Amino acid sequence: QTSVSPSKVILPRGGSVLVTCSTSCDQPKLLGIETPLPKKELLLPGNNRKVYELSNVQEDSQPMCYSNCPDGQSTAKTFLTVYWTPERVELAPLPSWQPVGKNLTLRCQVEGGAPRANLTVVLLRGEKELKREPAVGEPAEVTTTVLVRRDHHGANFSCRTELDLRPQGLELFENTSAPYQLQT
Amino acid sequence: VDLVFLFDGSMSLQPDEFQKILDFMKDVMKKCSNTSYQFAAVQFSTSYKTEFDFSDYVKRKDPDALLKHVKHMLLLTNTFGAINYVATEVFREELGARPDATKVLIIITDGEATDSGNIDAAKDIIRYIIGIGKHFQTKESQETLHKFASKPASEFVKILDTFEKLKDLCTELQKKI
Ligand SMILES: *[C@@H]1O[C@H](CO)[C@@H](O[C@@H]2O[C@H](CO)[C@@H](O)[C@H](O)[C@H]2NC(C)=O)[C@H](O)[C@H]1NC(C)=O
Ligand SMILES: *[C@@H]1O[C@H](CO)[C@@H](O[C@@H]2O[C@H](CO)[C@@H](O)[C@H](O)[C@H]2NC(C)=O)[C@H](O)[C@H]1NC(C)=O
Ligand SMILES: *[C@@H]1O[C@H](CO)[C@@H](O)[C@H](O)[C@H]1NC(C)=O
Ligand SMILES: *[C@@H]1O[C@H](CO)[C@@H](O)[C@H](O)[C@H]1NC(C)=O
Ligand SMILES: [Mg+2]
Repeated sequence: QTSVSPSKVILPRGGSVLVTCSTSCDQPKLLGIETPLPKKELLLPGNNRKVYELSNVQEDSQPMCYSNCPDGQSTAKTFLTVYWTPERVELAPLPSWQPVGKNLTLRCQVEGGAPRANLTVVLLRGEKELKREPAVGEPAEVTTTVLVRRDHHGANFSCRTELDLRPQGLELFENTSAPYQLQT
Repeated sequence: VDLVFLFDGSMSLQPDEFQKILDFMKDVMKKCSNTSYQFAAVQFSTSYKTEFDFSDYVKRKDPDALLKHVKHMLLLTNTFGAINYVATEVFREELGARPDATKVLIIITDGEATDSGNIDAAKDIIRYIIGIGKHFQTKESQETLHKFASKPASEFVKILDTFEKLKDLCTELQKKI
């Protein structure tokens, strides 16, 4: 007959959260939370309701509120989601000058970033989308063979990341990378 | 001596601490693979299961052949009901225990109970609880590490939140072996 809130949460590393292990029993013999995270309990007022503070959470943890009620021990599970902007989004160095009409390769790698099912990567020669693909692995390998013709005369190529937490009230967390000074 | 390892497979232990625990089990077990030395293993969380019984134990003696299908459950931590499992459904002669032998109990847990039980059902067994977490700090909350204690505050409950901070417990764990 347990219960807990909030049921879902999204937060950055090292962040802290509060959780209320509630319960509905005539007189429960025990109430607590089950987590690998550092616990710190709150107020004394109340009996069948308990609040804590899960601190310094770095991995997507999932606390578990329990309760030994006369009827029995039940469980209420919450879900902690950690999100963060990658270490480096920079792309692989090629030299400034290049022979036109060259099927040269543009490679970009991103290391980190979560939640990984929301983080996309995009290679681009200026404000033109060259290729948008989801971050795969560590670092995230991504490549698109660019040509040297007409829009190629002394351009600047770059690599950005877009982490969409907008579907859950946050913002779009993106990071641009050091430019590619292409000349010809 | 029919010794038993009772390790904590609850969520509250870092996914690593599970494997750091096993290392210790082996620090005593395989190091003391000498004959006339029987062991067992019961991972406790919200539920219980005998990881490896005596029967399959003395068949392929090695802590890398008995942990074939170990799966980290990571639920609660029924510490009491765990001890009361080693008693009733573990030390039963049926499985593979020798009568004229001392029944030891090696409990491994951060010392955080998710229930309040009673171990009088096996108060005679040689207890041996080893901390490992972070929770094992203040007396106001953490005190149950004293509940399963036997003899005076000696080498029963120390700072060893990493039992790795200890050499080979062969000639050391033989307190009556
Ligand atoms: C962020 O991650 C989730 C998880 O992949 C994206 O999609 C949903 O994921 C849940 C599981 O977490 C699935 O059960 C749903 O089927 C998914 N819903 C969808 C995508 O329709 C979520 O959309 C991601 N946000 C973005 C847009 O990247
Ligand atoms: C990636 O982008 C994020 C935001 O989109 C950056 O976060 C901010 O970083 C600056 C330093 O450049 C800090 O001063 C801000 O305080 C951060 N945001 C906040 C919490 O206000 C992040 O730094 C970028 N990553 C890199 C590698 O610099
Ligand atoms: C040049 O680009 C084409 C475009 O699809 C690709 O098929 C080809 O393999 C590339 N050349 C290389 C690097 O072999
Ligand atoms: C080219 O790269 C430089 C270096 O950051 C940048 O300042 C400039 O705006 C870019 N555009 C061009 C092609 O001049
Ligand atoms: Mg636990």
